[PDB]
Amino acid sequence: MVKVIFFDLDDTLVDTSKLAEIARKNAIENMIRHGLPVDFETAYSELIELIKEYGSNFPYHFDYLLRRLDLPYNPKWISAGVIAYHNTKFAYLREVPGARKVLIRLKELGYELGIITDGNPVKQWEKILRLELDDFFEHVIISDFEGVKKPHPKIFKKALKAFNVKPEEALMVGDRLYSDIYGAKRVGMKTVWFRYGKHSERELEYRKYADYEIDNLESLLEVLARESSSNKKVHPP
Amino acid sequence: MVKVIFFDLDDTLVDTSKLAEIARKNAIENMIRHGLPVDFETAYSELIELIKEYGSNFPYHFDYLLRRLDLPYNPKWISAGVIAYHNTKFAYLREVPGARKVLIRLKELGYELGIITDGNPVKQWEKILRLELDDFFEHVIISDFEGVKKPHPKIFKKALKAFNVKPEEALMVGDRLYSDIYGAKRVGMKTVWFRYGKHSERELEYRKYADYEIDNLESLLEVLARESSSNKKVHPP
Repeated sequence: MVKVIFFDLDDTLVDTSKLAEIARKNAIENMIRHGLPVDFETAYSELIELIKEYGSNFPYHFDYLLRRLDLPYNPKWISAGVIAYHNTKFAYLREVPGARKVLIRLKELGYELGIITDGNPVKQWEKILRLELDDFFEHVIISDFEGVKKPHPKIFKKALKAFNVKPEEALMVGDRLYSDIYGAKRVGMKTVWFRYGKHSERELEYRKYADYEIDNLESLLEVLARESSSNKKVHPP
Repeated sequence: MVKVIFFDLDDTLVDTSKLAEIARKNAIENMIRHGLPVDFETAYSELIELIKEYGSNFPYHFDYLLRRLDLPYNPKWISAGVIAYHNTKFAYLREVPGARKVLIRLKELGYELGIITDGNPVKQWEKILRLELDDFFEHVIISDFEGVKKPHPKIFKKALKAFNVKPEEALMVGDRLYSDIYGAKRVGMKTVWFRYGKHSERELEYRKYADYEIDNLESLLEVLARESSSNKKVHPP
């Protein structure tokens, strides 16, 4: 008996990865527009390699890109990249196609909704408030408050307790088979894998933990309607 | 004709990983000594999991450990961990066994020595100065200045240029088959893999790039003496 539907935030409700990609491309293009003496293909390829070598959250990608290209520190070029990166984030932040329409319909149907995500609480809430997703959700469960990262069972159990619902009365929708799907199924929740983006072979080994698979968020409505034989019921282990 | 010998810093000349392990264990033990209501085995296991979930350089491991254990923020326990962690680093920073004796002998024999490493320049130099390794090396090549990470060829080529030596006139000694060995061999240097610590199957696929393998730093002297048929010579591609 599904009463609560939980969603991951990034790449399920919000188009985070795609936005990041476009922001990075625009950053390089703006650096070039302002003088960076390198072609886009070369500069962007090096940025990607730099990101894989130094990490996604390294604070000096643009400064190090200049070092990598044997160019002297140039605050003009670096600022050009930062400006374009931020401008992109400000202008294109958006929901994954169909997300809002689906949320509105779920509320119209009477489901209670929640979010289960990882990351800095303020940053995650910024996405929620900027996209006006706030009153769609009764609770926003963030793993960092609990000192764990999904798929750790602690955060999923906390989500269930917040809504005071049994595992089988909850359904998790997420794009990541390991962190979202396996995590929710391990504690007894129903699961819907949103096949969005690319997945590694290791991640795909967790595909069995998904009760349903959808390529479009709209299809979630079909799944829930089908779940009209209830979930399974009381019974056993 | 080996004229220059290059060394990686961490886990080749300096016992970095082992020191970090002991520092982490001591941090947990000190937290417990000051009240942390958890047994060492449990607390340390969670710390390790926390490190794998949040990263080696996350600045709030101890704060998040409390969150993970459902304990209220306690600055006393956190400070106890920080104190023990730093005390350990201060008291036990040391060379990998045999490193200094080998460096002294290499200088006595007439080799020019250099370091090729990754990381924040100031932090790497702190290890060098604290262990009084300074005048053993003519040049300390740090990848971050070049905006790349080993095994990128750029940093190895820079090292060769600094010493104005041909690739075959240089030999690289390092514990990592991918970042140290493959990196040096790719540009033409002679290589000695120091089998220290654990190595993954993927790393082991680069074992062919090592000309020699040693389990003790002292054995490097034997390798160099053997290299008494020169390296190979002028010749071809």
